[PDB]
Amino acid sequence: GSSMDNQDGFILQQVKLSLDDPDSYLSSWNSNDASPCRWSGVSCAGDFSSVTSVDLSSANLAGPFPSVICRLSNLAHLSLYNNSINSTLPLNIAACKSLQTLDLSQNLLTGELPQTLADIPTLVHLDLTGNNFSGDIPASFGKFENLEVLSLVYNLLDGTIPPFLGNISTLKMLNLSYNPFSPSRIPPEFGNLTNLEVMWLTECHLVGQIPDSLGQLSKLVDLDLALNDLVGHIPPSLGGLTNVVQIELYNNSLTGEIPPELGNLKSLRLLDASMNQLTGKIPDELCRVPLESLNLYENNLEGELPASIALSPNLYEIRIFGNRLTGGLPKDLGLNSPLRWLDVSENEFSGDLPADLCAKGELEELLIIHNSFSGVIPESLADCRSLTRIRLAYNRFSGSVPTGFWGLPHVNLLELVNNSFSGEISKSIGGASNLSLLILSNNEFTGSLPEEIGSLDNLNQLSASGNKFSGSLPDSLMSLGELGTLDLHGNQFSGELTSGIKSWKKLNELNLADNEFTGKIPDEIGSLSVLNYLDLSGNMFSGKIPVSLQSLKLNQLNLSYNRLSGDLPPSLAKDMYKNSFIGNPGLCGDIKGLC
Amino acid sequence: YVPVPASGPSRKHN
Amino acid sequence: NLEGDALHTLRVTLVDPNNVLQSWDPTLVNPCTWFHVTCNNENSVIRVDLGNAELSGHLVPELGVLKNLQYLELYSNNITGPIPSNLGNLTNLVSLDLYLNSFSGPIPESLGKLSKLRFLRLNNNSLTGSIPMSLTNITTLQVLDLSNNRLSGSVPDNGSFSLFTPISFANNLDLCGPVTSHPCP
Ligand SMILES: *[C@@H]1O[C@H](CO[C@@H]2O[C@@H](C)[C@@H](O)[C@@H](O)[C@@H]2O)[C@@H](O[C@@H]2O[C@H](CO)[C@@H](O[C@@H]3O[C@H](CO)[C@@H](O)[C@H](O[C@@H]4O[C@H](CO)[C@@H](O)[C@H](O)[C@@H]4O)[C@@H]3O)[C@H](O)[C@H]2NC(C)=O)[C@H](O[C@@H]2O[C@@H](C)[C@@H](O)[C@@H](O)[C@@H]2O)[C@H]1NC(C)=O
Ligand SMILES: *[C@@H]1O[C@H](CO)[C@@H](OC2O[C@H](CO)[C@@H](O[C@@H]3O[C@H](CO[C@@H]4O[C@H](CO)[C@@H](O)[C@H](O)[C@@H]4O)[C@@H](O)[C@H](O[C@H]4O[C@H](CO)[C@@H](O)[C@H](O)[C@@H]4O)[C@@H]3O)[C@H](O)[C@H]2NC(C)=O)[C@H](O)[C@H]1NC(C)=O
Ligand SMILES: *[C@@H]1O[C@H](CO)[C@@H](O[C@@H]2O[C@H](CO)[C@@H](O[C@@H]3O[C@H](CO[C@H]4O[C@H](CO)[C@@H](O)[C@H](O)[C@@H]4O)[C@@H](O)[C@H](O[C@H]4O[C@H](CO)[C@@H](O)[C@H](O)[C@@H]4O)[C@@H]3O)[C@H](O)[C@H]2NC(C)=O)[C@H](O)[C@H]1NC(C)=O
Ligand SMILES: *[C@@H]1O[C@H](CO)[C@@H](O[C@@H]2O[C@H](CO)[C@@H](O[C@H]3O[C@H](CO[C@H]4O[C@H](CO)[C@@H](O)[C@H](O)[C@@H]4O)[C@@H](O)[C@H](O[C@@H]4O[C@H](CO)[C@@H](O)[C@H](O)[C@@H]4O)[C@@H]3O)[C@H](O)[C@H]2NC(C)=O)[C@H](O)[C@H]1NC(C)=O
Ligand SMILES: *[C@@H]1O[C@H](CO)[C@@H](O[C@@H]2O[C@H](CO)[C@@H](O[C@@H]3O[C@H](CO)[C@@H](O)[C@H](O[C@H]4O[C@H](CO)[C@@H](O)[C@H](O)[C@@H]4O)[C@@H]3O)[C@H](O)[C@H]2NC(C)=O)[C@H](O)[C@H]1NC(C)=O
Ligand SMILES: *[C@@H]1O[C@H](CO)[C@@H](O[C@@H]2O[C@H](CO)[C@@H](O[C@H]3O[C@H](CO)[C@@H](O)[C@H](O[C@@H]4O[C@H](CO)[C@@H](O)[C@H](O)[C@@H]4O)[C@@H]3O)[C@H](O)[C@H]2NC(C)=O)[C@H](O)[C@H]1NC(C)=O
Ligand SMILES: *[C@@H]1O[C@H](CO)[C@@H](O[C@@H]2O[C@H](CO)[C@@H](O[C@H]3O[C@H](CO)[C@@H](O)[C@H](O)[C@@H]3O)[C@H](O)[C@H]2NC(C)=O)[C@H](O)[C@H]1NC(C)=O
Ligand SMILES: *[C@@H]1O[C@H](CO[C@@H]2O[C@@H](C)[C@@H](O)[C@@H](O)[C@@H]2O)[C@@H](O[C@H]2O[C@H](CO)[C@@H](O)[C@H](O)[C@H]2NC(C)=O)[C@H](O)[C@H]1NC(C)=O
Ligand SMILES: *[C@@H]1O[C@H](CO)[C@@H](OC2O[C@H](CO)[C@@H](O)[C@H](O)[C@H]2NC(C)=O)[C@H](O)[C@H]1NC(C)=O
Ligand SMILES: *[C@@H]1O[C@H](CO)[C@@H](O[C@@H]2O[C@H](CO)[C@@H](O)[C@H](O)[C@H]2NC(C)=O)[C@H](O)[C@H]1NC(C)=O
Ligand SMILES: *[C@@H]1O[C@H](CO)[C@@H](O)[C@H](O)[C@H]1NC(C)=O
Ligand SMILES: *[C@@H]1O[C@H](CO)[C@@H](O)[C@H](O)[C@H]1NC(C)=O
Ligand SMILES: *[C@@H]1O[C@H](CO)[C@@H](O)[C@H](O)[C@H]1NC(C)=O
Repeated sequence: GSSMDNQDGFILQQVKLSLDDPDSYLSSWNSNDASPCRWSGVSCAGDFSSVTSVDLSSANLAGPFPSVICRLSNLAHLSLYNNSINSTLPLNIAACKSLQTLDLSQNLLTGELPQTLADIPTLVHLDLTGNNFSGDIPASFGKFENLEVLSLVYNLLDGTIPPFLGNISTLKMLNLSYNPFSPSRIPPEFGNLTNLEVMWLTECHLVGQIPDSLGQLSKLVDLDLALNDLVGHIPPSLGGLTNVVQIELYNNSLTGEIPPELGNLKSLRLLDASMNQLTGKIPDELCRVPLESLNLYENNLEGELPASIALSPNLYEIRIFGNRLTGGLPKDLGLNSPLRWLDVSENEFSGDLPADLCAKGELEELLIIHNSFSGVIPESLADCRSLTRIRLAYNRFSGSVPTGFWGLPHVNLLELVNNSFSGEISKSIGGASNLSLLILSNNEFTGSLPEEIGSLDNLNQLSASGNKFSGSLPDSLMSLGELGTLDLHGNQFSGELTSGIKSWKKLNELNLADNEFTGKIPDEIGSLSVLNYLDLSGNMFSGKIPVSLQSLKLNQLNLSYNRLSGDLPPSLAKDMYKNSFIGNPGLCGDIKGLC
Repeated sequence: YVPVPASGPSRKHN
Repeated sequence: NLEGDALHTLRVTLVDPNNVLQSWDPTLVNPCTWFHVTCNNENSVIRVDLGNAELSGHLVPELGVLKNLQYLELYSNNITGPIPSNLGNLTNLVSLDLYLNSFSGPIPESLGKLSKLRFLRLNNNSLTGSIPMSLTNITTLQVLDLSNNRLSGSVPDNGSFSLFTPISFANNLDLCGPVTSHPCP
């Protein structure tokens, strides 16, 4: 009857008149309509013509919060997410007394939080993320009657984290991350949030110790206290987090040992306590938990990686680099898990690489630099086509590289530097369609550079210095137009450079020093547009230095210890070039000690 | 739109 | 690290049609495996090689955090804006090669703090003002090219500048001095 009539369409026409609508999101809002229910963003639950939800997210709407919308009596859900809503959020938002969901995230809202948000008794979900709100969190926020989600992430809140937020009994998610809060301790009272499933306090300028109270949060699923200045130990109390799946404590000043009590966390799958000052050994009890991801990099950890970690059927990520860990990697690592990212670099690990790291066919990153690993690359890795980044440098590895390993189709970086690797580069290198950086320096590699290296059109770096490579440069090498670095110094390369060098238009560094190259430096040397570093020293290059060299703007030139003859172009007869032409008996220039 | 990093593991790698 | 953070700051203020900075992953421990970046044995940046990459945009003062950088190669691009004063903080720089760009404003007097600089090529820009006298204090300077700018005022002929010839200061708006052969007021 009369009792149940409304002016919802009229209220909504006032919302429309109060907002800039450049993309005409509100054109459907036609006052000739019998009902606003069909309007863009509008839903009316029941046959009743009462508006129950307004979702204007991502509409490109601008202007202040339209407080007139509170005159919609049955409005339970309002979203202005991802708009240009601006100015202060008015204290008269509390007039919206039926609101269960309020999402004003990703807007240009400014000033202080209106304390009257606490005076909407029906409010379950409050999201103010990605706004410009500042000042203290109001004391009224301790009095929310039914709030389950409080999200104030990515604002300019500059007060201390309030203990009264622990007084919201119904709260399931406390998300305060990325606020320039005044340095504050985690309030012990947050342990009284018995229904809490998410505590997200990343980059909140938190200080002091993690309180033992937090162990009382039996329903917590995400504890995230990362990017803070928390000190003290990871508490053994955290073993009381019965339902926890993810613990993030990275980039803090935490000390002491990883508590074995983390082993009691049956649902724990992700733990990252990286970038701390943790000491002692990784506990076997934690490794027995079937973790999806364990990151403990840049700590002061010692001892052995427990073999139990290789039992997890869920492990895809282990990053424990920058520690003093010793012994062998678990023999069965990768055998029972889809390992994707392995980084054990900057450790004192030794022995052979585990044979089956890529058994499940998902390994992308193999990063083991600065360890004492020995033996041959496992033959299985030749079939690991998922790999994109390979860093085996600064180990004690020996033997041939498995044929197939050179041809992996998605590898972008292959770095075998500072090992005792032997044998040749296989013709299989042709299959490496994604290879950009090839770094083989300081090995015992032998043989000619295969012609298939020229098929690597996207190759940017070829560094193979300090090896026993031999033969003339393959003709295909000069077809590499994306090459910026060619370093073949300290090898046994022989033969002549050809006119094909003119195709190295992107080459910055040409280092062919300490080789057995013969013939003349090609006149096309001056046609290399971005060449700034040229080292042809310690070869048998003969003939006149090309006049084209004067075209280049080199920061480094050395043609010393060759069979070069003739006169120095007067531009090279400068004191700065005094150590660039040494050991060329035929060569006569106007430099002191030359000719 | 200021994109907000999700709650999750750090990603530093060699 | 800090050095990678500083170069990533350059990536985001630079316009990169060819995606030459794609490998510049700021989640890497350091920028040493980044294409166009070369590091020393201590994993510290000594070279940035971005010549003729069709880069547009402005440089950042954050480049001055690279304390071991020796070769800054940003030549043959369309980079606009001023030479950040903070480039004078690059204590180990040997080469400053900003030539063939659209750089405007004055040559920072801070550049005279580069005591190891040997190559200074700022030619083919829109640079204005006088050539800082502090440049004469770089005893290591061997190559200078300030030609094809809009520079004016006295050209120094003392310290490192005594050896320099007219081709170094050619095609400037109103340069005066002994090298110019036009005496100054
Ligand atoms: C909160 O946002 C409101 C909506 O604005 C738009 O969104 C914001 C976030 C920015 O992105 C704005 O750039 C964007 O426009 C702001 O209110 C609006 O304010 C503008 C003025 O900037 C109002 O315009 C006058 O509008 C009349 C009628 O349309 C024009 O005839 C008049 O004329 C000229 O416009 C030409 C354009 O070529 C200009 O060159 C010329 O100089 C004149 O300005 C004005 O533009 C606009 O109507 C108004 N929109 C709505 C829906 O109300 C709001 O700003 C504040 O209120 C206005 C009245 C003004 O006093 C302003 O200074 C206030 O700050 C803004 N509030 C805050 C706190 O930022
Ligand atoms: C936050 O909110 C943003 C709204 O402000 C939202 O933004 C935009 O993103 C959408 C989707 O990516 C863009 O989409 C389409 O619009 C095209 C028209 O637009 C443009 O041209 C102008 C030049 O005058 C230029 O300035 C703009 O940037 C655009 O390039 C349109 O052609 C396109 O068409 C099709 O897609 C629809 C979608 O269903 C389909 O039905 C059609 O058949 C057709 O296939 C899109 O409609 C929109 O342009 C962006 N607008 C603005 C203002 O940025 C953000 O994506 C949102 N963010 C999040 C995280 O949610
Ligand atoms: C090229 O290189 C030359 C050589 O280094 C530079 O010249 C010098 O410049 C510095 C400043 O940049 C001068 O420093 C100052 O010392 C003054 C006292 O100097 C005299 O007495 C001493 C001691 O006997 C002598 O050695 C010296 O030669 C002088 O006779 C101070 O009073 C100065 O100080 C004040 O101002 C500063 C702020 O700028 C305050 O912080 C101080 O508290 C103080 O009040 C100053 O410290 C130096 O004297 C110069 N030497 C010479 C030989 O000239 C050129 O400047 C440089 N660049 C250019 C563009 O040419
Ligand atoms: C307060 O903070 C918390 C914590 O930051 C916020 O919640 C967490 O919010 C995120 C973002 O929505 C949720 O996201 C994801 O997880 C769900 C659930 O599912 C899983 O199962 C699938 C099945 O294969 C698997 O792929 C997932 O990895 C996961 O194990 C996903 O459905 C969801 O979506 C996919 O996400 C992709 C990545 O963005 C998309 O590209 C896809 O298109 C697809 O949608 C997403 O991965 C977390 O689940 C959630 N965590 C918890 C413990 O609740 C919370 O939102 C925040 N609220 C406020 C208001 O600030
Ligand atoms: C990666 O592998 C490369 C190559 O194997 C490696 O570089 C080499 O490093 C050593 C030590 O850092 C270099 O040695 C110097 O070598 C010269 C010979 O050119 C020697 O004259 C020097 O001195 C000696 O005398 C000392 C007297 O006390 C002895 O203690 C010492 O053992 C020497 O006899 C000095 O050792 C070597 O020249 C380089 N080689 C090349 C090609 O650069 C590099 O260090 C490895 N990097 C890592 C991080 O492991
Ligand atoms: C050659 O090697 C390079 C370097 O390893 C390969 O490169 C890269 O590709 C990644 C995946 O395509 C890409 O990842 C991400 O970051 C993107 C934003 O910068 C983001 O949009 C992506 O999205 C999610 O991506 C996952 C991928 O599994 C999807 O499944 C989701 O649906 C999302 O879209 C990624 O987070 C990375 O940025 C890029 N790295 C570099 C340094 O360029 C390249 O693919 C290789 N090519 C070949 C042919 O193998
Ligand atoms: C901690 O959470 C408590 C539970 O929400 C909260 O108590 C509640 O406080 C409000 C506001 O004072 C009371 O609200 C209203 O009803 C009374 C009836 O006597 C009126 O006098 C008030 O004007 C108002 O309408 C709730 O009655 C009360 N609820 C319960 C169950 O006790 C505490 O205030 C919170 N404490 C802190 C420090 O934040
Ligand atoms: C977690 O709450 C404990 C229970 O307390 C209170 O009642 C709530 C419903 C709420 O109104 C809250 O404001 C009250 O603190 C609390 O213990 C307290 O009760 C004991 C008696 O058993 C009392 O001696 C003590 O002083 C009370 N504590 C406080 C802080 O006032 C418990 O301390 C709290 N957890 C913390 C602070 O970490
Ligand atoms: C070159 O000659 C310059 C001019 O006399 C001289 O310049 C200046 O240095 C003095 C003394 O430090 C300053 O008081 C004066 O402000 C400076 N003048 C200008 C124009 O900047 C240089 O220092 C001399 N260079 C060398 C290497 O001696
Ligand atoms: C550097 O700048 C000079 C001056 O603008 C450039 O020289 C001119 O080039 C045009 C052709 O583009 C000639 O027609 C003019 O005669 C030149 N002017 C002078 C004064 O020499 C020069 O090309 C630029 N250098 C480079 C490498 O591009
Ligand atoms: C964000 O808040 C600050 C401080 O309250 C204010 O000065 C600034 O204008 C606001 N920024 C935006 C983007 O509105
Ligand atoms: C760790 O925190 C410091 C600030 O305390 C910051 O500079 C650094 O970049 C952070 N690194 C990561 C990976 O979080
Ligand atoms: C060089 O760096 C210091 C900070 O260490 C700064 O104070 C100084 O002003 C910088 N110089 C320039 C010219 O920016």
